[PDB]
Amino acid sequence: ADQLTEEQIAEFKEAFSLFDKDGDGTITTKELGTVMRSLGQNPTEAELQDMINEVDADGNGTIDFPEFLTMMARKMKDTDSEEEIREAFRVFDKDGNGYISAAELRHVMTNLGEKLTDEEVDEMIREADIDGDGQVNYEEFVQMMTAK
Amino acid sequence: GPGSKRKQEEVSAIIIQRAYRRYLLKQKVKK
Repeated sequence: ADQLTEEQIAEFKEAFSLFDKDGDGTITTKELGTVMRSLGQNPTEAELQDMINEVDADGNGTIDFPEFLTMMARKMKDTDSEEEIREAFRVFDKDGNGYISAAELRHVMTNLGEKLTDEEVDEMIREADIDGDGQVNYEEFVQMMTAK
Repeated sequence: GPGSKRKQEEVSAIIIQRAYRRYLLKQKVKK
């Protein structure tokens, strides 16, 4: 779900170390958003203040490498978190029954967003539905997609 | 119209599309 890969960690390692003052594995709370912009992400001042409220609760004005990766995980989860997917599915769930009709999910997935391919939206129904009855159970599908 | 949701409907789909194509990598993983 929220784990970084060794490729994500080494990219964040380099971009964080580009603003490390001593090689001690740390930056300032002021440099945080400049470090995020080195990864090409431009955060809002309200987002930076909210992340620093939790990371710098002692008011030191500083952040360590693992405390930066702590927020960078959540900033990546803003497009694919388990709670984000469960809420996004509940918008399509017609009854609140914890499921979506196979032709209904096939409609949304090929009307809205990036579009899935003809065989790719079909591949979704094979594993989103328990047996191919025409009922996707998204409450299991979200757990399956987010599990390592 | 009753039950209208287009603002949220069109953006909710994208979150599931990110999750789905990420999971597709597990269906083609090296073994």
